[PDB]
Amino acid sequence: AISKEKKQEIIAQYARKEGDTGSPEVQIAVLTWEINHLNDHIKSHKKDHATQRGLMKKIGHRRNLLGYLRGKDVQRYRELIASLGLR
RNA sequence: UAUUAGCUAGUUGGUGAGGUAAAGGCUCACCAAGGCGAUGAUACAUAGCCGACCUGAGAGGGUGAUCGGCCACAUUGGGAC
RNA sequence: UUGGGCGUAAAGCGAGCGCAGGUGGUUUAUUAAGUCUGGUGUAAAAGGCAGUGGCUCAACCAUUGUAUGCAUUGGAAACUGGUAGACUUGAGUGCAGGAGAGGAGAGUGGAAUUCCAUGUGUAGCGGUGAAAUGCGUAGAUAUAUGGAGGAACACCGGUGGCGAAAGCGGCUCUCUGGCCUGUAACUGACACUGAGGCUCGAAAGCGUGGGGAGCAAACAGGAUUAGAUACCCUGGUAGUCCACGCCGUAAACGAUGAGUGCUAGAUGUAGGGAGCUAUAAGUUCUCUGUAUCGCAGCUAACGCAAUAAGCACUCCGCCUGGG
RNA sequence: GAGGGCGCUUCCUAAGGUAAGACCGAUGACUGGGGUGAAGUCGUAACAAGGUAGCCGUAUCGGAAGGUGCGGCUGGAUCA
RNA sequence: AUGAGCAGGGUGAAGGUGUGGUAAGACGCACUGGAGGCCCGAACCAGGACACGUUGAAAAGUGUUUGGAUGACUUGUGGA
RNA sequence: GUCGGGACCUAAGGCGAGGCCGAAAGGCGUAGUCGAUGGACAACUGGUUGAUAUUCCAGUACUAGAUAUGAUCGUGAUGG
RNA sequence: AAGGAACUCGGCAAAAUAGCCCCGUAACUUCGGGAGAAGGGGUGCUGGUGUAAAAGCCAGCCGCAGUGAAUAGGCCCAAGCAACUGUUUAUCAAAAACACAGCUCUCUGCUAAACCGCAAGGUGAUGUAUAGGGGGUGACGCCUGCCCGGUGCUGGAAGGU
Repeated sequence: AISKEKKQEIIAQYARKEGDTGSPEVQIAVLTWEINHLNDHIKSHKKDHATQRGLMKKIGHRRNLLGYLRGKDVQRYRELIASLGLR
């Protein structure tokens, strides 16, 4: 939910490999971006429950995200806790 | 039986001592606060248990009679030599 | 379990998440955990499969063996598990496309209803099978206009789309998910689920505060007939609408859970991808969609059948004769 | 003198009382529902488009079958 | 209108804060924290009951209990 | 002188020329005027009688003014 | 004494309990409370040791009695009424009476309505319909049914008066 400049910008900073636009770190970038760039829209009127279900499937995408980058990979996130540092 | 949820106070660890045939809160003193439990702990009903044995082709269901083993008991309850 | 069913006969939660828990694309090697082999424990027994003798032979007893996760320990890498390892070839993320009643707010426009005055004229209108209901001569409806307000937005509109469904259609903005077509650019299995817990959610109604056209529970009046507390008519309260909280129950439906694999075809329609048919035309493949017939399969039958009631497996759930 | 029973208090302490429950049974004036039997009486519904097709969840009015309304589906018709 | 007060002691909210709590809130327990027609209870202000007295100490009491006791309190002052 | 008041201000209020209305008396009321329970401000220790003490006096003040005395342009309002 | 409420219309008065600490605490609940529920225990002194910041320990000494006296709740069950706190006849009566938030209706667009005064003037209130005035009822929960004949009120005007 962002333009191509901040899209490819946040790929550019928050990518750990050039061209790795499907990195788990870039899943953190766009997904962990639009959690708080999702909160703007839930606070927009607090009514769009379909977007609340988007938050459900994207919280779950964060669940597979760091459930996997803690799940099979471990230490490339253990060095990278301070990406945002959940929980 | 979860229409059997939260439960547990010596409770759970540590130290000491008494005991014992012996480690052992086995007890008791003192100092620590844990621990269990919604993947069934406690509370209530019910039960002597097992080898075995009747039936079911077997899977099993069902029983514990009589026999043998263990356990428990000795009008009731509790101590202790 | 062996050795069920769930479309209608009893049954799929009312739908979503993403907690445990369950299940695992391919491959390299280890591991032997489980898995198979050998040694070890095994009922004192009594008991079975046999034999012996015998109260004769009987029945059964006495005997004799046989038959056993009762156990622990060497091997097996073929599977799973684990351990390290690799690839994408599932998933998702990239770059291009579009699409829609997807949601949520912020506004706007017209028709139409009813009402305020209103031209100027006379009993009208109502309704049915008809009228009483009634209103209306205080002279109006109807017709001339302007105003007011709420509601909803005919062809658009469709087996159309989107949304998990519930549902969503005047128009315009705001920020807003979700797919599909292509794509390996990239992660390298991140997958599927889903008890628990959580969220959403018809329809009414309930709370507070508004808005109050038309409609209509409650009730009244008039037919109705034996009777009418009903169908009809005249009305007409709650309520319908707006912000703002709740119930959590609907034929929830398709009385057909979720994931993915397989495959006769005749067939709809979307919107892409590609060709395509060229001096403008019009065809073929591909994907998700949603029908209709019907191969196989299929059931008690009815029927289903590519968006299987056919053939499989993982997550769940239900179901046990009736009241 | 030690030690010794008795001398000698305490500890735990069996039973009995206390209080404030909880559980579970029995029990109970009257009373709510349900089933059974009569074949009284009320009624037209539900069954055919079963006489207003319904069937749900819900609000609300009936002696009662039931009605009115919100919305939904054929397990519905003449065929719309 | 201006002033005066109304000993003490509990109670414990809200509020706030911080960590386990959470995507994030709701939650957990601390910490403040006292608001409160809160409570008890002094002064103070009443008068519920009871006894005494009632030609009474008294033209309305005493004595013992009783209530409120930070309020709609009590009440000075000076006014209408 | 210093304590309380007045010679300061002012609430609540009262009186109220003007003015308003009203048989009259009156009652209202602008300016203004008073009106403390309020707000303005210097003195406090010791002794002292039969009795007065912050008042009499020892010690220290301070406030305000006066006339006596090198200013210097300064004061600076009812206004702000 | 012994006995208890048998007295009485009535445990009326007296009695008895209460302090502080520490346990523990049913019912319903509007979830705060109830509740100090109840019921229970302790409470003196001596030396220690730990109490000074600080109880508890140990032993003993004692005691009829250990907040040695004073001072300081009787409790429980249930029902009706009223919610409550407040206020209430001083020279009788404190309550179920009043009041109260609450809820309801109605009236008033402003030199308000309403009210006081002959008026003037002023309140209402330097108020503007969430305010002001009147009427009902008195939290919270459920609910408020029917009847416009009559009365009153409102509104309308055809005619009578």
